[PDB]
Amino acid sequence: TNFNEIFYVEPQYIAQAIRLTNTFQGAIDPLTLNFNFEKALQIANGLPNAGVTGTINQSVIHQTIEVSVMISQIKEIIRSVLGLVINSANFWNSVVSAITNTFTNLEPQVDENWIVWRNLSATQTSYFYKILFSIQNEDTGRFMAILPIAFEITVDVQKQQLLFITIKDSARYEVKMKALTVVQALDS
Repeated sequence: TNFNEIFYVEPQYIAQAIRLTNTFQGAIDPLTLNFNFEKALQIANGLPNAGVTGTINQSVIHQTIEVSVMISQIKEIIRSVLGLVINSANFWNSVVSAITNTFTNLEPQVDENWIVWRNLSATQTSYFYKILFSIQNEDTGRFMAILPIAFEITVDVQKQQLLFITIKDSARYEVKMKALTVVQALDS
């Protein structure tokens, strides 16, 4: 499992979520453990009864920014990439918690499979961070939505300090985002 998996589905649909999450493991490079956008799109293309409702594959932050402001920006990007309107405050809570844990609370996550440390110099830290949402509720109707998200994050903070960075801190971030939303007809 190379993704931080976040299931927001009814229990009766957990099977489908597991299947689709398993399927997207195939987009992980075996060596770098980066997320491969092209491969994720190939995988999406092969799925039955499915369509892609949004994608992104580009840099989304490249500046000095407060971590909270960055998180808010990425929430709005996720809103766009979803290509579905989910009204649930709790769903959006799940999303924002996951985005927050991409940049903060890194100390407890240091050895988790979903984070990949790369450059760890005196002047810079870079890492990959991967999240996978499965989503099914009233606003997905007859469908489940699957949203794999990978970030490539470079920040001008040395690792030891980054492990304790908070939403109120600022630093110079370079963040590349690769994501797609695929919807598949529910599971009978």
